[PDB]
Amino acid sequence: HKSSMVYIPTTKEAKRRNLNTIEEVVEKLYWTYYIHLPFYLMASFDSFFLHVFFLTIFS
Amino acid sequence: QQKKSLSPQEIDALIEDWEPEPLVDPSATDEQSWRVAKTPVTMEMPIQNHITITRNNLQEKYTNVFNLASNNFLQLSATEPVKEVVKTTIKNYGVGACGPAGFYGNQDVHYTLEYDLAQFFGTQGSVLYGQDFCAAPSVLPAFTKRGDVIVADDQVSLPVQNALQLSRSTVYYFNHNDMNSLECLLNELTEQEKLEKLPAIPRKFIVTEGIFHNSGDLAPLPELTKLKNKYKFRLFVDETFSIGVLGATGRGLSEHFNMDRATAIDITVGSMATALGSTGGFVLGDSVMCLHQRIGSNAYCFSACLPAYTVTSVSKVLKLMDSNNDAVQTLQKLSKSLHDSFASDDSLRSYVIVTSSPVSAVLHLQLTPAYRSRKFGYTCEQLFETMSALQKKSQTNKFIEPYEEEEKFLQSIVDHALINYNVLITRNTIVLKQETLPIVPSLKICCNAAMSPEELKNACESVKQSILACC
Amino acid sequence: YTRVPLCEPEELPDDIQKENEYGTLDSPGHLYQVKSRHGKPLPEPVVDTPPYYISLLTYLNYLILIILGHVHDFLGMTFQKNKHLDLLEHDGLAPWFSNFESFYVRRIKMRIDDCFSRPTTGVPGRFIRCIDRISHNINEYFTYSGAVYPCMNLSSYNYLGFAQSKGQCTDAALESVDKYSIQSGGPRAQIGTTDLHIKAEKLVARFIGKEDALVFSMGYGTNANLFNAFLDKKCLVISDELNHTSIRTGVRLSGAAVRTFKHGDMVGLEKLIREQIVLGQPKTNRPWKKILICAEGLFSMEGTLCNLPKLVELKKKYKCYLFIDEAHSIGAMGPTGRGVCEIFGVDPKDVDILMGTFTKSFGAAGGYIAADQWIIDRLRLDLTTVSYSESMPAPVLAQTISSLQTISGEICPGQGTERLQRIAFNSRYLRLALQRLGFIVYGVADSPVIPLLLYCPSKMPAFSRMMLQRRIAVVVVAYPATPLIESRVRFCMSASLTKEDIDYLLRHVSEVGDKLNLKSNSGKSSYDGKRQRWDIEEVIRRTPEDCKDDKYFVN
Amino acid sequence: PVTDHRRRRAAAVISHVEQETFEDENDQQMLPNMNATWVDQRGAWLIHIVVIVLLRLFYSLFGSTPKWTWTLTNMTYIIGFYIMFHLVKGTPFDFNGGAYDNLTMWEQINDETLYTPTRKFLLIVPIVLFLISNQYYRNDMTLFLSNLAVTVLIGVVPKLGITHRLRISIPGITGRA
Ligand SMILES: C[C@@H]1CC[C@@]2(OC1)O[C@H]1C[C@H]3[C@@H]4CC=C5C[C@@H](OCCC(CO[C@H]6O[C@H](CO)[C@@H](O[C@H]7O[C@H](CO)[C@@H](O)[C@H](O)[C@H]7O)[C@H](O)[C@H]6O)CO[C@H]6O[C@H](CO)[C@@H](O[C@H]7O[C@H](CO)[C@@H](O)[C@H](O)[C@H]7O)[C@H](O)[C@H]6O)CC[C@]5(C)[C@H]4CC[C@]3(C)[C@H]1[C@@H]2C
Ligand SMILES: CCCCCCCCCCCCCCCCCCCCCCCCCCC(=O)N[C@@H](CO)[C@H](O)[C@H](O)CCCCCCCCCCCCCC
Ligand SMILES: *Cc1c(COP(=O)(O)O)cnc(C)c1O
Repeated sequence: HKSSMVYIPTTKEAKRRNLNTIEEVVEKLYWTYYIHLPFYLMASFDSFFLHVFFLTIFS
Repeated sequence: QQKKSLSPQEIDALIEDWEPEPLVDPSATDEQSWRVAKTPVTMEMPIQNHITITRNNLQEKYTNVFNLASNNFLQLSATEPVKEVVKTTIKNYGVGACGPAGFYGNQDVHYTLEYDLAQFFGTQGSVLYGQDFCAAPSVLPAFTKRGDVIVADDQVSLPVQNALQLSRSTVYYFNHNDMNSLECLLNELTEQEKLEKLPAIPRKFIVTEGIFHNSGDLAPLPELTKLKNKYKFRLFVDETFSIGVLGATGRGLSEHFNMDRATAIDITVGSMATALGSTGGFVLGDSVMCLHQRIGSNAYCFSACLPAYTVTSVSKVLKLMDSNNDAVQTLQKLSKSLHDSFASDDSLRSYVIVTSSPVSAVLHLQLTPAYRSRKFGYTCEQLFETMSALQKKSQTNKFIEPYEEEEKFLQSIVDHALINYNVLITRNTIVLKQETLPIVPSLKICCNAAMSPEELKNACESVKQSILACC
Repeated sequence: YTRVPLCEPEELPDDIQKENEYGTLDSPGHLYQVKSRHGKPLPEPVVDTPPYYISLLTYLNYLILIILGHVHDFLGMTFQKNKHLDLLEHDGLAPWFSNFESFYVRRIKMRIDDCFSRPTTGVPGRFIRCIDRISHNINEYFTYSGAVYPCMNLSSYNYLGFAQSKGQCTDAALESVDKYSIQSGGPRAQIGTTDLHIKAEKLVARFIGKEDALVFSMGYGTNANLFNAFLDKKCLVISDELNHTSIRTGVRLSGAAVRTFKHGDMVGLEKLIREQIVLGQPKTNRPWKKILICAEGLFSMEGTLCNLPKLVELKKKYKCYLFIDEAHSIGAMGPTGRGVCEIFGVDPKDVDILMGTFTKSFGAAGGYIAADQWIIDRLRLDLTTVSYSESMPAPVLAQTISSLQTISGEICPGQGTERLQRIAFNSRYLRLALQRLGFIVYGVADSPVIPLLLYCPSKMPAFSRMMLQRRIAVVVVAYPATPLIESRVRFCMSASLTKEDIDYLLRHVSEVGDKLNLKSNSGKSSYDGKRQRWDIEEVIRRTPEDCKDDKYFVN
Repeated sequence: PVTDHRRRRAAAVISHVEQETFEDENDQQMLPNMNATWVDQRGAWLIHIVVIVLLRLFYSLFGSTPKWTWTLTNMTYIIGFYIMFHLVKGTPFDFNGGAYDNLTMWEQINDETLYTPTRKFLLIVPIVLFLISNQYYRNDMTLFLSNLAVTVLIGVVPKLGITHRLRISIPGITGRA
């Protein structure tokens, strides 16, 4: 039984098998939970999230 | 002068006292059941010129019956080249589409036919529909809401009537093919609209038909185009019976008058089953119109895609019609001869009349009002007013005796010719309850491009003698 | 490049094509038989909810989208007008459509429009071929290239695998074409009717279990042009809030009064029936001429069944009428395939009118209505489609007759039962595995539609694109079709798929969901009242044996 | 006319929306509105508190006096709620034929029911916000008067038993029936 179908190898399983995960996870959490994909040209809204710099300074 | 003004125990008494009505009234079923017993049924052979039929539950059978009750005109779908395309598609695509329009439903043959229609009919785009009966009431409501104005003819068909009821807008009627009535009506509407000083201009439309389904007349397009531009209106034309039979090649009503469709007409509704030979329908227009129909039309959004073999066959027919135009010429010669054979007879002047144009491929016959009043003793104006009152009052039973007598008489004319001379001619099939505008019974004789002039001539003489003998 | 290419068919040996359209079973242990509920009523369904911050984030995202959309519209249409010439008056003529009535399509859906209207080619079997396209501007126009790649099918209405180009049905259709042409003369009243129409009607009436039935060309027209035949402005219609648009259009054309009751709430229905019987018509308080109840068999967006015995006893007690739609239930539900009536054991005589469609299971196009003798005899004279529309073509009739005969068992023995067992096992296994992984899955235990909830709006395009990159086809729906909080992905199972394909899909879906953090289960899905975060290997090893047992499903 | 479906624009100082006819009311309002159903749902009541807290924190990040911060947050919340609910008239998607073209979202809540718990909550929030906020600028009478005027004239008068289906032709000829 043979069919004309191509199987895509899975990442982390026979793709990478043959220090950076934390940054990727943090980036995904920041991006997907906020409204960015249905926006066009509005990547400048990330500049509005400069509150991290404002709260960085203490006393 | 203020004037001085229930228990749960008696609530169940009201419930028990309720007496509902039957779902369907069976009182008049027996008297009106002769229509089913007289419907011809073809036996194991395609509907063509010569057929073998059985009627009334296989009780009677006829062999080699000349057919004059088929809506197919060009007869190009029974040829060998089309059958080759149909069989190949089934082996490679199947029979079903299995999906809506927006969910993996287009199989890159639906796109091709859309391009072909625009190039053949000289427009910018087209949209396909599953059924022709559900095309007009699905496009008109999408472009009209409350507060709009629609001007319509007084002889439109039932599917057009359904669209105007669901459109939810003001509807006006003008006389059948009367530009004096149309021009007068438009002038008053414009003036009062200017007087009220509305913040925005509402949408306005004109509704008519190319060749009428119940009469067989035409529309004067050159007059309508001048008025719509003068008074800032829009034109809506239905061309179910006028595409493929009018014009040098068969483009439609615009080619007959030597005009351009891109400017004369705005919305065109057509059917692929009358002449092309495949199921479905289409709507023609510009680009902005089409994009709104992809999401604003209920029939398009909420239905499965049309099968594949129907689309492929029509494209082959359109290609064949472009190269050669011999099928249309044969059809027009027979149609003109048929009309003159029934209009130049002095023995049928006092009995029946003809209400069809020479360019029409279907001949309509109606009884003269003098003869109808002599025997049945009723008038069309009286018939219209009786049914209007019943519909408004919402009566369960809607039965009229003089109307039934005329239907039986016309059936006798049909039956007499078939038994004695083996010629099948049909009778107009309508439902009087659903109608809103006046209508009367009639007869129909059809024609196509596969006939011979000698055979048609003998059939015409037989029907003429059949009418005289019955009367 | 801009126009859609016409793909030349490929040349392949027969066996490869058969495997592409229909799979071959590996072991006889992947089949399940469906039992019948004699006296067990349907319990009230239970739903699960995510934590609060998901809802709060969704609300904030929608608020931002609305604010920026309205601001952009106002600023763009005030500071410039040359580009927006389709939304302003020109030479004294109003525009085609309005600005406010089409805000969502232009301002939210247009940025993710690449996930809708995907062109395909070939038979829609186990593997569906798709044409590639390149997005330009922001989903404005596309450029196509001559390349076609296969994808796993989870987005097509093919339950029993009847969409094949090699079999008895295709040969029957070709023979029908040889005998009867594709031409149809006209309306069924004039010339359209033939003997095959009578054969199909009688066979359908015998199969369903009623006395007689009719056939139509379009499913939409069956509902749109039916209610005006026996309803008027002095009748009441009680319908669920979740019904198809065809029923609503038909009732609107009829003109009867409409009152709706909440989904899955019989007490409210009884209260409404009592109040409407007592009060009567408005402004006059005369009694209603008749009362009709409308309902649907299986609801596709949720995969839940209607409670039939309750409706039957209510209509018998209060002297009402019942109307049942079986678009998604015929030929795929029950021990044999009769519908929900066979599932519940209710005799078909109780239901006044039955309806169905041949597109979802039998691989054709059409519809039917089944009722008693006198009702059909009157409706034949009183209907509009019969004497004003076209007639059904012959190949579709041949396909439908062959499919119904095959499922009944007259021809091709030992095929229909095997297909039904395959689809039942596949649905149960997929639902149980998805619930064990940690997701949220709606519906009854055996339902071909599996809705998976994806709450945040930004997670639909990402999931769809990642699944497409891994050669799996999915369908996503969102507001306003679904509630604002709940947006879902719908899975349509087939009898042509195999356990290996399910394992492949499960692995890829699990890893993608772990990447996107879509696992939110509150423990009410598990029958033991505990959270379930398992491994993929353990689920694959244990679920197929435990899939058959019915004690692992809450509903 | 055979249908007589027109929209009237009668001009008067005080006018009301006429009651809907049988066809428009008993038949064209049957399906869920999908514009006011989301109010009585999950998480539809804490979001106002979250918005208030976020606005207050955003203003405090600037580093201004408490009086200006609280006055600005009150005005912004009330103006935003007014713009969202009371100003616009209609619905962003076609319903049946344009049945809800004369009413705002506030009138459409709970099928034109006058007193429901959500309406009580929506009326209660501005008052409690005003009582909490006034404690910082009691000394300045002008700011107190301005806050009281904003609250009473925008966040109190529209949400009343009176002024239901009430239109004034001063800023434009309104449409009724
Ligand atoms: C310096 C400071 C900074 C801070 C700040 O202040 C300044 O910054 C400022 C920034 C400001 C915003 C800027 C802009 C908007 C959008 C606006 O609008 C919403 C959308 C529409 C809302 O719904 C209406 O519209 C329905 C439409 O159906 C109407 O429906 C009926 O009437 C139908 C009539 O047919 C009949 O069918 C039926 O009877 C029935 O359906 C009904 O009246 C009503 O519901 C209204 O607007 C649209 O509709 C207009 C008309 O079509 C468009 O066209 C018009 O604008 C074109 C522009 O080029 C010009 O050509 C022409 O004037 C003309 O064509 C316009 O573009 C377009 O926006 C609502 C206000 C808001 C948010 C402002 C708030 C205040 C600020 C936040 C200020 C903030 C505080
Ligand atoms: C950094 C600057 C400051 C940032 C702050 C910005 C302003 C926030 C202030 C708070 C505003 C009040 C908060 C109450 C709302 C709570 C959360 C609700 C979540 C969203 C709900 C979505 C509901 C969808 C229903 C769809 C519907 O039916 N829609 C319409 C027709 O019916 C409504 O007409 C429509 O929705 C409102 C249209 C209003 C258009 C806004 C125009 C304003 C342009 C921007 C100008 C600034 C405005 C703010 C001062
Ligand atoms: C799926 C479905 C339809 C679709 O019918 P078409 O044949 O695609 O027009 C119609 N009605 C109901 C109730 C459905 O579930």
